[PDB]
Amino acid sequence: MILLDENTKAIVQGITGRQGSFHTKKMLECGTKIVGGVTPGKGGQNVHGVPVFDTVKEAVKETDANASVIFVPAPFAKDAVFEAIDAGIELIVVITEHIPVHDTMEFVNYAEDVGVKIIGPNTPGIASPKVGKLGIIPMEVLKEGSVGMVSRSGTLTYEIAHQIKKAGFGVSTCVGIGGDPIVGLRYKEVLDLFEKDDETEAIVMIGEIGGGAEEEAAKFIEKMKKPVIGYIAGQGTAESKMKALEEAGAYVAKNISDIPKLLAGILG
Repeated sequence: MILLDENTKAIVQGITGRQGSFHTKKMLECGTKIVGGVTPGKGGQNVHGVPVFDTVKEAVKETDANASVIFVPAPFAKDAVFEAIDAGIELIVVITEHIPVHDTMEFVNYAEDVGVKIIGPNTPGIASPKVGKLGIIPMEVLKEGSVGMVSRSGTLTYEIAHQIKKAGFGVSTCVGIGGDPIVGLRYKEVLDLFEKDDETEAIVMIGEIGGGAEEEAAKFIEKMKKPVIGYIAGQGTAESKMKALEEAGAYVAKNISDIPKLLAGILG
């Protein structure tokens, strides 16, 4: 029951690509333990000091990596995820957008049976100020703290994170579950992980209209020990989600400005 922590040793698949190289630089800059990269035919090289391997198996061998962040283009992403799963990697963050849904369904199914954690696809990833990030989340809007954040949106999450930080609060772990129709870990799994994360004292759950992801997580919130603040953008409907969250015991923020106010009441 662990996501990103001090024991994380990650590899970057698609490390030589433009996006992979740039984000590897930014991940290194915030202290992320990136121990290797993978790009067929680039073995032996290095990107921003990180050693490149031709395959995940080779990379895992020399580094004992237990996590991977994937930037591989959509047509080749499924094979990259299977490669990471085949190699024993337990946490796989899939940044790539536009992966054919049947491809995603295949790797999400394989991973769940094996017990691997897939974050995404089409997600900015995960960020934990204390140890770094796996993905593209802007660390400028986060500072070390005890607020756990889970969302399935992009920009909105940063706007909210910005307001939270400006109000003086820090984040333990921020996780984006992804914006595609089929994804890996859902709200419930992330909330469960937050419940068992000593670094997390309060949770900010960000949703929006459409789907039933928030409604399904409401069931779990009912038995959670840690306080949950819920915010739904776009006020299946926003009202339906706010009602389900409120009935489950979550504290519903009507406006983003209410989130820091509730955190002040909960955390001081």
